[PDB]
Amino acid sequence: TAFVVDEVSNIVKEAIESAIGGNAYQHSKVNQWTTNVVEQTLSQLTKLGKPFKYIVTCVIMQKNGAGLHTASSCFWDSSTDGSCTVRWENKTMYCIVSAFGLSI
Amino acid sequence: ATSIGVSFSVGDGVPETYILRPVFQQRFRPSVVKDCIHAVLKEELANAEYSPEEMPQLTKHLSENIKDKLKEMGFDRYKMVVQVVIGEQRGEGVFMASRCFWDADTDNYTHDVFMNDSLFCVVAAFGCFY
Repeated sequence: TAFVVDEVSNIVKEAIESAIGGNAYQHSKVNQWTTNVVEQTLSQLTKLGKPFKYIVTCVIMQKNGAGLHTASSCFWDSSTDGSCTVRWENKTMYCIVSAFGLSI
Repeated sequence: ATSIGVSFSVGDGVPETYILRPVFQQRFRPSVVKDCIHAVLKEELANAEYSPEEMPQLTKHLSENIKDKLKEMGFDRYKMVVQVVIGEQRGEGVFMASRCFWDADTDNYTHDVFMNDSLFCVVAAFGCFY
Protein backbone atom coordinates (compact mmCIF):
# COMPACT_ATOMS: atom_id res chain seq x y z
CA THR A 1 0.00 0.00 0.00
CA ALA A 2 1.15 3.56 0.74
CA PHE A 3 3.65 5.50 2.83
CA VAL A 4 1.53 6.85 5.70
CA VAL A 5 3.39 9.70 7.35
CA ASP A 6 1.56 9.74 10.68
CA GLU A 7 2.06 5.98 10.84
CA VAL A 8 5.80 6.46 10.38
CA SER A 9 5.84 9.51 12.64
CA ASN A 10 4.52 7.57 15.64
CA ILE A 11 7.04 4.80 14.97
CA VAL A 12 9.85 7.36 15.01
CA LYS A 13 8.66 9.05 18.20
CA GLU A 14 8.46 5.80 20.14
CA ALA A 15 11.84 4.68 18.82
CA ILE A 16 13.43 7.93 20.02
CA GLU A 17 11.73 7.51 23.40
CA SER A 18 12.84 3.89 23.74
CA ALA A 19 16.47 4.73 22.98
CA ILE A 20 17.15 8.06 24.72
CA GLY A 21 13.92 8.88 26.54
CA GLY A 22 14.65 9.95 30.08
CA ASN A 23 18.42 10.13 29.58
CA ALA A 24 20.60 13.19 29.83
CA TYR A 25 23.35 13.60 27.28
CA GLN A 26 26.34 11.32 27.82
CA HIS A 27 29.37 11.64 25.57
CA SER A 28 30.14 7.99 26.27
CA LYS A 29 26.92 6.76 24.65
CA VAL A 30 25.99 9.21 21.89
CA ASN A 31 27.20 7.08 18.98
CA GLN A 32 25.53 4.06 20.54
CA TRP A 33 22.33 6.10 20.85
CA THR A 34 22.17 7.16 17.20
CA THR A 35 22.69 3.56 16.12
CA ASN A 36 19.99 2.36 18.52
CA VAL A 37 17.48 4.87 17.15
CA VAL A 38 17.93 3.90 13.51
CA GLU A 39 18.02 0.21 14.42
CA GLN A 40 14.67 0.35 16.21
CA THR A 41 13.07 2.69 13.68
CA LEU A 42 14.02 0.55 10.70
CA SER A 43 12.94 -2.67 12.40
CA GLN A 44 9.50 -1.26 13.18
CA LEU A 45 9.24 0.04 9.61
CA THR A 46 10.09 -3.29 7.99
CA LYS A 47 7.42 -4.94 10.14
CA LEU A 48 4.71 -3.02 8.28
CA GLY A 49 5.19 -5.38 5.33
CA LYS A 50 4.83 -2.58 2.79
CA PRO A 51 6.88 -2.77 -0.44
CA PHE A 52 9.45 -0.10 0.35
CA LYS A 53 13.18 0.18 0.64
CA TYR A 54 13.85 2.47 3.59
CA ILE A 55 16.52 5.00 4.54
CA VAL A 56 16.61 6.10 8.18
CA THR A 57 18.99 8.66 9.67
CA CYS A 58 19.33 9.86 13.25
CA VAL A 59 21.21 13.02 14.24
CA ILE A 60 22.06 13.87 17.85
CA MET A 61 23.67 17.05 19.16
CA GLN A 62 24.47 18.12 22.70
CA LYS A 63 22.84 21.41 23.66
CA ASN A 64 25.33 24.25 24.15
CA GLY A 65 23.19 27.14 23.02
CA ALA A 66 24.23 26.30 19.47
CA GLY A 67 21.59 25.32 16.96
CA LEU A 68 21.12 22.28 14.75
CA HIS A 69 19.77 22.50 11.21
CA THR A 70 18.79 19.89 8.65
CA ALA A 71 17.09 19.55 5.29
CA SER A 72 16.60 16.89 2.66
CA SER A 73 16.03 16.97 -1.09
CA CYS A 74 15.09 13.91 -3.10
CA PHE A 75 14.88 12.78 -6.71
CA TRP A 76 12.18 10.13 -6.71
CA ASP A 77 8.52 9.47 -7.55
CA SER A 78 6.47 11.79 -5.36
CA SER A 79 3.30 9.87 -6.21
CA THR A 80 4.68 6.72 -4.55
CA ASP A 81 7.60 7.79 -2.35
CA GLY A 82 7.57 9.81 0.83
CA SER A 83 9.50 10.97 3.85
CA CYS A 84 8.93 11.66 7.53
CA THR A 85 11.10 13.81 9.77
CA VAL A 86 10.76 14.21 13.53
CA ARG A 87 12.65 16.80 15.56
CA TRP A 88 12.90 15.67 19.18
CA GLU A 89 14.37 17.72 21.98
CA ASN A 90 14.99 17.52 25.71
CA LYS A 91 16.85 19.60 28.28
CA THR A 92 20.29 18.44 27.11
CA MET A 93 20.21 17.30 23.48
CA TYR A 94 18.56 17.50 20.08
CA CYS A 95 17.60 14.39 18.13
CA ILE A 96 16.40 14.53 14.52
CA VAL A 97 15.23 11.39 12.72
CA SER A 98 14.43 11.25 9.01
CA ALA A 99 12.84 8.21 7.38
CA PHE A 100 12.52 7.87 3.62
CA GLY A 101 10.30 5.37 1.85
CA LEU A 102 11.18 4.50 -1.74
CA SER A 103 8.69 2.26 -3.50
CA ILE A 104 9.88 -0.61 -5.64
CA ALA B 1 36.66 22.07 19.27
CA THR B 2 34.29 20.03 17.12
CA SER B 3 33.63 16.27 17.23
CA ILE B 4 31.87 14.54 14.33
CA GLY B 5 30.90 10.87 14.34
CA VAL B 6 29.06 9.33 11.39
CA SER B 7 28.24 5.66 10.90
CA PHE B 8 26.35 3.52 8.42
CA SER B 9 24.76 0.07 8.50
CA VAL B 10 22.45 -2.08 6.38
CA GLY B 11 19.67 -4.43 7.35
CA ASP B 12 19.74 -8.01 6.19
CA GLY B 13 17.99 -9.15 3.04
CA VAL B 14 16.48 -7.26 0.14
CA PRO B 15 12.90 -5.92 0.14
CA GLU B 16 10.58 -7.72 -2.26
CA THR B 17 10.76 -14.80 -12.67
CA TYR B 18 13.55 -12.31 -13.37
CA ILE B 19 15.40 -9.34 -11.92
CA LEU B 20 16.92 -6.21 -13.41
CA ARG B 21 20.43 -5.16 -12.48
CA PRO B 22 22.16 -1.83 -13.12
CA VAL B 23 24.74 -1.51 -15.85
CA PHE B 24 28.15 -0.74 -14.37
CA GLN B 25 28.81 2.48 -16.25
CA GLN B 26 25.55 4.02 -14.99
CA ARG B 27 25.83 2.98 -11.34
CA PHE B 28 25.73 5.36 -8.39
CA ARG B 29 29.44 6.05 -7.88
CA PRO B 30 30.32 7.16 -4.33
CA SER B 31 33.71 8.53 -5.41
CA VAL B 32 32.08 10.69 -8.08
CA VAL B 33 29.28 11.80 -5.76
CA LYS B 34 31.81 12.87 -3.13
CA ASP B 35 33.67 15.05 -5.62
CA CYS B 36 30.42 16.70 -6.72
CA ILE B 37 29.41 17.32 -3.12
CA HIS B 38 32.71 18.84 -2.05
CA ALA B 39 32.71 21.10 -5.11
CA VAL B 40 29.25 22.35 -4.14
CA LEU B 41 30.26 22.83 -0.52
CA LYS B 42 33.48 24.62 -1.42
CA GLU B 43 31.78 27.07 -3.78
CA GLU B 44 28.72 27.82 -1.66
CA LEU B 45 30.31 27.90 1.80
CA ALA B 46 34.00 28.56 1.22
CA ASN B 47 34.61 30.83 4.24
CA ALA B 48 31.69 33.24 3.96
CA GLU B 49 30.30 34.34 7.29
CA TYR B 50 26.90 32.85 8.06
CA SER B 51 24.78 33.90 10.99
CA PRO B 52 22.78 31.23 12.82
CA GLU B 53 19.56 32.65 11.39
CA GLU B 54 20.84 32.03 7.85
CA MET B 55 21.52 28.34 8.42
CA PRO B 56 18.00 26.81 8.30
CA GLN B 57 17.48 27.92 4.70
CA LEU B 58 21.13 27.26 3.89
CA THR B 59 20.65 23.53 4.45
CA LYS B 60 17.79 23.34 1.96
CA HIS B 61 19.80 25.38 -0.54
CA LEU B 62 22.71 22.94 -0.32
CA SER B 63 20.50 19.86 -0.43
CA GLU B 64 18.63 21.10 -3.49
CA ASN B 65 21.82 22.18 -5.25
CA ILE B 66 23.54 18.87 -4.52
CA LYS B 67 20.47 16.96 -5.66
CA ASP B 68 20.31 18.91 -8.91
CA LYS B 69 24.01 18.35 -9.59
CA LEU B 70 23.62 14.61 -9.07
CA LYS B 71 20.73 14.49 -11.57
CA GLU B 72 23.17 15.32 -14.39
CA MET B 73 25.73 12.60 -13.59
CA GLY B 74 24.16 9.92 -15.79
CA PHE B 75 22.96 7.77 -12.88
CA ASP B 76 20.13 6.16 -14.81
CA ARG B 77 17.39 4.36 -12.88
CA TYR B 78 18.47 5.62 -9.46
CA LYS B 79 16.33 7.44 -6.94
CA MET B 80 18.51 9.71 -4.84
CA VAL B 81 18.20 11.18 -1.36
CA VAL B 82 20.43 14.00 -0.13
CA GLN B 83 20.37 15.05 3.52
CA VAL B 84 22.30 18.08 4.78
CA VAL B 85 23.10 18.74 8.44
CA ILE B 86 24.58 22.01 9.69
CA GLY B 87 25.62 23.03 13.18
CA GLU B 88 26.93 26.30 14.53
CA GLN B 89 30.67 26.37 15.17
CA ARG B 90 30.14 27.16 18.85
CA GLY B 91 28.74 23.67 19.31
CA GLU B 92 30.67 20.66 20.52
CA GLY B 93 29.88 18.70 17.36
CA VAL B 94 27.31 16.35 15.92
CA PHE B 95 26.73 12.61 15.64
CA MET B 96 24.79 10.75 13.00
CA ALA B 97 23.80 7.21 12.10
CA SER B 98 22.30 5.97 8.84
CA ARG B 99 20.68 2.58 8.34
CA CYS B 100 19.09 1.29 5.15
CA PHE B 101 16.92 -1.65 4.16
CA TRP B 102 17.70 -1.86 0.47
CA ASP B 103 19.68 -3.86 -2.10
CA ALA B 104 23.29 -3.85 -0.93
CA ASP B 105 24.45 -5.05 -4.36
CA THR B 106 23.04 -2.05 -6.24
CA ASP B 107 22.58 0.82 -3.80
CA ASN B 108 25.23 2.99 -2.17
CA TYR B 109 25.78 6.03 0.02
CA THR B 110 28.21 8.83 0.82
CA HIS B 111 29.11 10.73 3.98
CA ASP B 112 31.04 13.99 3.75
CA VAL B 113 32.20 16.72 6.12
CA PHE B 114 32.84 20.44 5.65
CA MET B 115 33.73 23.08 8.22
CA ASN B 116 34.58 26.77 8.29
CA ASP B 117 34.66 29.53 10.90
CA SER B 118 30.87 29.82 11.10
CA LEU B 119 29.62 26.25 10.87
CA PHE B 120 30.31 22.57 10.38
CA CYS B 121 28.33 20.56 7.86
CA VAL B 122 27.61 16.88 7.25
CA VAL B 123 26.19 15.64 3.95
CA ALA B 124 24.66 12.20 3.52
CA ALA B 125 23.62 11.06 0.05
CA PHE B 126 21.93 7.81 -0.94
CA GLY B 127 21.26 6.13 -4.25
CA CYS B 128 18.64 3.40 -4.66
CA PHE B 129 18.41 1.45 -7.90
CA TYR B 130 15.32 1.35 -10.12
